[PDB]
Amino acid sequence: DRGIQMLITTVGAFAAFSLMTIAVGTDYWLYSRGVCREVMTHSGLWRTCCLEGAFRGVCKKIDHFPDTAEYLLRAVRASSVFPILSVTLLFFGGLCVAASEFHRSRHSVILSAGIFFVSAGLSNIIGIIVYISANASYSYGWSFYFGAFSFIIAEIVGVVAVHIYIEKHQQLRA
Amino acid sequence: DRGIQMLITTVGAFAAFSLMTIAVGTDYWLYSRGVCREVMTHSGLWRTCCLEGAFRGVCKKIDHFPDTAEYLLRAVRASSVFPILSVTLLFFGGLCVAASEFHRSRHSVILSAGIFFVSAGLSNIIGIIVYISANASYSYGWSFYFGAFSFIIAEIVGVVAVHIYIEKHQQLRA
Amino acid sequence: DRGIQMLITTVGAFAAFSLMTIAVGTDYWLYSRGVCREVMTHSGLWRTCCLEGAFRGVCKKIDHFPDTAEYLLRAVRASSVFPILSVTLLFFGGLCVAASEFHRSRHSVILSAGIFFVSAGLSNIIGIIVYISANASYSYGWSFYFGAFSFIIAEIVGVVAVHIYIEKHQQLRA
Amino acid sequence: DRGIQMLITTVGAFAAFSLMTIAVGTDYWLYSRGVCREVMTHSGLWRTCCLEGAFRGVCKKIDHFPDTAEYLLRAVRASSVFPILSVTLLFFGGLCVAASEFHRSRHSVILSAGIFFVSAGLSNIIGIIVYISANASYSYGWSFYFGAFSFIIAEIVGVVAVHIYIEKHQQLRA
Amino acid sequence: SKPGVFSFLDPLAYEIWMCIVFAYIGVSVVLFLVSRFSNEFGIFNSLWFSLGAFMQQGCDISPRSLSGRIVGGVWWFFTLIIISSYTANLAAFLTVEKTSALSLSNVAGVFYILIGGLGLAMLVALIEFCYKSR
Amino acid sequence: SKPGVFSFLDPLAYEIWMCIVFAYIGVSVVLFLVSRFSNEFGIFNSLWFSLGAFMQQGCDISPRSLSGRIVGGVWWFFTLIIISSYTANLAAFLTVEKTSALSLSNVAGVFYILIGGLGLAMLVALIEFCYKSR
Amino acid sequence: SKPGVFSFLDPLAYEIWMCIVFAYIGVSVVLFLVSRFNEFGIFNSLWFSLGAFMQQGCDISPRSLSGRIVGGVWWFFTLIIISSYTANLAAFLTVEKTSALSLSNVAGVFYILIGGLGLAMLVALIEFCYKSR
Amino acid sequence: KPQKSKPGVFSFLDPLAYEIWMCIVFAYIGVSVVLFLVSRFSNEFGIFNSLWFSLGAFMQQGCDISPRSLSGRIVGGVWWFFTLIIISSYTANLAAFLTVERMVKTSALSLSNVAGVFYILIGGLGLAMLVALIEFCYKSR
Ligand SMILES: CCCCCCCC/C=C/CCCCCCCC(=O)OC[C@H](O)CO
Ligand SMILES: CCCCCCCC/C=C/CCCCCCCC(=O)OC[C@H](O)CO
Ligand SMILES: CCCCCCCC/C=C\CCCCCCCC(=O)OC[C@H](O)CO
Ligand SMILES: CCCCCCCC/C=C\CCCCCCCC(=O)OC[C@H](O)CO
Repeated sequence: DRGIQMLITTVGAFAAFSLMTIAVGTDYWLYSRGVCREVMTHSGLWRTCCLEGAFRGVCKKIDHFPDTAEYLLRAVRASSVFPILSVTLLFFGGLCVAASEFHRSRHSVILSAGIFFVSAGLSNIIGIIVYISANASYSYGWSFYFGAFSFIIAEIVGVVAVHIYIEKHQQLRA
Repeated sequence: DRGIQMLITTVGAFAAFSLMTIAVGTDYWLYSRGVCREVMTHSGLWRTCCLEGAFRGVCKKIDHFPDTAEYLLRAVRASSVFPILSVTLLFFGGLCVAASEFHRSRHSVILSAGIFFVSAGLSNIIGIIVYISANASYSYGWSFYFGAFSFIIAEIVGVVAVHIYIEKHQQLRA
Repeated sequence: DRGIQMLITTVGAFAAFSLMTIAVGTDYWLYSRGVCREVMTHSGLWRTCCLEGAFRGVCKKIDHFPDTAEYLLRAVRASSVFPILSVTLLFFGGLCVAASEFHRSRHSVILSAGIFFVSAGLSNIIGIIVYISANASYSYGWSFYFGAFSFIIAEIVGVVAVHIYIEKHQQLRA
Repeated sequence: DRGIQMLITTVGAFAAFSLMTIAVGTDYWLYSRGVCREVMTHSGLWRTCCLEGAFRGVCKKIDHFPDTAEYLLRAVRASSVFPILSVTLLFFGGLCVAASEFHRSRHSVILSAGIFFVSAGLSNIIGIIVYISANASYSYGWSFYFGAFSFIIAEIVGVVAVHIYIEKHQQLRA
Repeated sequence: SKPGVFSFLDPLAYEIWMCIVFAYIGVSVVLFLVSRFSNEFGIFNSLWFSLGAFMQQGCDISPRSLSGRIVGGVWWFFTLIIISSYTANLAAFLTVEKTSALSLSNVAGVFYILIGGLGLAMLVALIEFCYKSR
Repeated sequence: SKPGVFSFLDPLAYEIWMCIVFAYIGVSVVLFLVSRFSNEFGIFNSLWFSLGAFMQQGCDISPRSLSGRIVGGVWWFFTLIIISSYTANLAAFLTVEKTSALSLSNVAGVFYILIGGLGLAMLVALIEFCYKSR
Repeated sequence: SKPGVFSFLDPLAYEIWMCIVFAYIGVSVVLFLVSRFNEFGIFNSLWFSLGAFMQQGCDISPRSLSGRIVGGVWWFFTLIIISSYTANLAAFLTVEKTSALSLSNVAGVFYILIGGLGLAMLVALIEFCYKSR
Repeated sequence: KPQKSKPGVFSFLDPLAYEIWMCIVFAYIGVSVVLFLVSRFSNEFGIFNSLWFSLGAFMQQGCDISPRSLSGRIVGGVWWFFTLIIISSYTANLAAFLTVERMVKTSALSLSNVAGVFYILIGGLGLAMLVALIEFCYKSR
């Protein structure tokens, strides 16, 4: 099952990265009522856009800044440091996965892939919690669910990467 | 103890099937006040019938249909799919029990009897919950308690059938 | 430790019986306000008696009878069946303890002592619960606490008797 | 690791004793508003002293005595028996630690050090609880936190002393 | 009128109690089956495991198979919802005819069931003895 | 608005339920990772340990390493806050306008999930069989 | 009346606490006897019962039918009594809004705790000196 | 008129005074040290396992091990009693403290009301991974 494990890892790593990059880029996180200049809007991390009215398709840069704890929440939300960090770590995880095909001598590469993917998922959870907490009728759109599916896939890939490394250290010791 | 186990199984299977078929057919599930077309009535899955007055013994079909969740509950209650499915599975369980005497070569027949009886009981629980939930002073009659006794007997017979199969696979392996 | 165990058993059995018999006989279960013909009284299972006034030391028999559950509670309280049963069982326990010195062949005698003492304590708990429940400012007197200490001693003696029997069946088998 | 363990023990024992003695002596337990004979004051176990005004640095003895439970709390708080007992036990713990270097023959000396330090910490907890409970806007000062750090160090030293005794009894038995 | 000896049943409708008992049997039988498929989960231990889970106690066994753990997991979820719902307002149902202590009379019935159970246990133990002595 | 079939979920916002599930996965993966670094905490037992902790049931096994115990300890703390919040707030929802018994209709959804789960468990058991038979 | 040092006992009448203790002893003795006539000797019976009541669990669990009857009714009793205590405790803690408990309100539980630790250390010295001689 | 302040990230601490929290922590250490001591007097209750046992007892979880000695069981028993009182008191009104707006009926809890519990959790997982890398690199040398 070495081939299938590496297939799942590689496809999974690409899937997770793609989903998360789309999610960070696109603007269908939240469907709330508001204004793109109130009307039904679709927002994301960066922009809010109207979907009914004369300005349908207009998008305005969110004003993240319209108590230390409140300020910190606004700052962390504004930067989207945690969603971006999750994309970065998924990028490096996939990089390690690629590098594991060449440098077979050094087994720690695939493990580091694993740790990147696990960490990417932790960064993702923090991001979601910051996003929802900062927003305090509404509904979440497909960009939101892409971030959520990225978390699930990253955690599955982390587990498979760690299994690959374990099989390696248990085959060659014996 | 092979004889006693198979006696308990066969009598039990017949008992459970009989009780459940009577229960589905008869009309003493609920004693509430109402109208056979208010007066004291006795109802079942299918019909309502009066116990007092000039119309004592007149019996009218239930109007099951006088939110998706509410609609589903009404539909499932109206069909009595779960009580009927319970009768069907008890029928097939008893069929397998009979077939276990003849074609002894395949051991899995008595196991399948077991699974049918276990499943019949799960179908029965769902039925009861749908019945009570859809009805939302009253009292339950003997038809109701026959359904309940069928559940208990089916679960006992399922357990004994599974024991028979275990004894078989533990005798013939050694 | 055979001697010390049998000493603890015998002294304990006598203690428990004595305490419980005093408690059933005496009239210092409850210190409440009331009338011996309202004044400060001391009552027991059977009689109520005044502590202050012209009638100090006059004692009237309790009217236990001045819902099925209420009737049962009144009846069971009135009879004091459970305190009396506890005295009886302690009596038979002590009898068995004595008989264990003669008929050494039959080891079950000391075990039966044990079971009598354990049961005496269960009878005692029921009695207390019936007493307190039937009474529904007040305070419990020394007769009450004698019943409670009898329970504790009976349970200790039951445990020691059972240990004696275990030592016997573990010495002679080996 | 025998040297390091004994260094930690000895330094630790001195630290704990020093901290606790300072704490009992000094008067920065509580910063509340009050009167040195209302103004902002700093109090301790024994004295209250002003931080603002013409009387800044005047310092008056506490009147501990301006229900049995209330009386006991006042008495125990007034004496500061528990903080003083904590200092005493830390003194004897450190004494044993010193004696463990000379008369090595008896191993139990370092164990007794351990028990003294553990007990010192329990005395300390009781003291804190009595102090806070008897005081029922305010804040705790550095004397208070010295008592708290003494507790932590005493418990660490108790644990290390007990470890020393264990490897002594595990070295010399084999 | 004071509340009954079995007032501890009052927070839930009779039909919930009946269904809890059927659910208990269903869960126990299904656990037995899935487990004789992948100490061990015979029927008696399945009954004991389910009872402990429901009573929030736990016992000397936990399922190891995937199907056993699915059964266990949904029974744990069921238990959390039902016990939470039952325990919410329990003391209010025990004393319903301001904030007072419960009295022994309010819980006497729980004590009668307990001592009854101890009696039953001793009886069953004598039987199981005399049967095995023969 | 009438209370839904799944009204037992109502004391917590949908987003808490979703984040509980992500937290559950995160905790389980990290516990597996730290342990395969330090009867063992493979992924399936990590999932089982976490689930039991959350549901207040216990487990066969408990972490022995320092990093395993850090993970376990913070998950226990999280559990205590979240479950306590659920049952505190559940009690509030169950008494918001007397002492009325819950009815079977109020909890029917929990029964459907339970029987659904038993069905799924039996299905998974047949598969895991037929797979291992071939 | 101000709430006492042991006010945490207040949600149950004194007679319930007394009867809980007698019930605890009865259950423990009966569990020992039905199990003997990793094992349920008297000390482990006492430990099992205590853990069940305090909602902690135990090393061990009964395996016999009579042991499980005793265990099962004790679990049932525990669930009712503890649930009643915490239900009714909640009521007592909010009776004149969201006010934090103070150390004075729970000091009695700390005194029992440190008392218990002292007793444990004393018992440990005895059990030592006895086994040393 | 200021807008009503939302409760803090650490609002889950609010049902108990700061001094109770401090004393719970000292009690936890005291119990753990005394358990270790009595147990070495007469897997096993070394200090790390004593700390783990006490933490699990307090959090209403349990763990691998339970004391076998009389003195260990006295310590365990009083800590269980302490835990029952303190946790019962803490959990009574907890959701009320998490959702209380103050000036410097029944709603669902929101993620913002419990976000702080999530930050502690993910922080802890991060710390655990860090500690695991250290404990590795130390043992790799
Ligand atoms: C190895 C691990 C074993 C795994 C064992 C898993 C079982 C435990 C949990 C089951 C909870 C079931 C969740 C039920 C979710 C129902 C959601 C729902 O009904 O949503 C309605 C919606 O709000 C529109 O109104
Ligand atoms: C083998 C088993 C090991 C045994 C381990 C035992 C520890 C468990 C319980 C301790 C509770 C402590 C009892 C607390 C009683 C306090 C009573 C009190 O303070 O009463 C005041 C009175 O009401 C006037 O106001
Ligand atoms: C023994 C094995 C190791 C197990 C270890 C894991 C157990 C962790 C449990 C709880 C953490 C809760 C801590 C949260 C405290 C943070 C808030 C606080 O203390 O104060 C806030 C700030 O100081 C003013 O605003
Ligand atoms: C598998 C090992 C065996 C373990 C077995 C022990 C478990 C016992 C648990 C609970 C008993 C509670 C039963 C209480 C029900 C009595 C009241 C009742 O049923 O109804 C009252 C009456 O019908 C109308 O007034």
